[PDB]
Amino acid sequence: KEMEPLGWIHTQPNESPQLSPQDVTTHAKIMADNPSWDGEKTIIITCSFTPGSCTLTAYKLTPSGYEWGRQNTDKGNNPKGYLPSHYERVQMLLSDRFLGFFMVPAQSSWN
Amino acid sequence: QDAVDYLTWTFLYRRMTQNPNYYNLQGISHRHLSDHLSELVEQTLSDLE
Amino acid sequence: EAKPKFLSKAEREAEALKRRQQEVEERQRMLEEERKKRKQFQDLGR
Repeated sequence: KEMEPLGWIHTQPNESPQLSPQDVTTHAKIMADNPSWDGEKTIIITCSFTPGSCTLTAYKLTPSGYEWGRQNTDKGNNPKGYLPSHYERVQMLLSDRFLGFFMVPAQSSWN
Repeated sequence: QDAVDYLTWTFLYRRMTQNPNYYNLQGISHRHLSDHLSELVEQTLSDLE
Repeated sequence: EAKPKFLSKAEREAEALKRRQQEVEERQRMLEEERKKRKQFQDLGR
């Protein structure tokens, strides 16, 4: 309750140079369903397992992408109306100066 | 009030401004310090009565 | 200020009630501001 939601972070089997239609539609659906998810502060962090490394990239959803995701219903890899103008890259960096923590379900596990 | 003034002399009162959490305190602010002193003195007086 | 005054329990609890009312008022105000910002984003994207 003292922190403001900032989005979600998810893994990727291999690096890609763009935000996927699946990720954008999921983000838009979550934002539409939940009012607390402001579209200007939330982001998507993609961790891609590149050869012997993890590459992290941050993406932000523009209003056009928000509308397209909230309206879309196709879960295929190449839905209609998805354009590179729907998302933009936001600056993200690491830090050794403070520590964050985790929160897992009570009765069960996560996976 | 004179009880609180009397407490303002004890070494305890000095440490309730540098190490408050030791004494169940939640802040070095004047409000917090006065409230804790009042609670402690009231509790002791009630028990004595 | 410097000298710590004594406060009765009734006064202390009244002050605590006033403080909690203040913070809930400020929470409602911030929620309304968030609603305004969300409307601005929605009608900018719309």
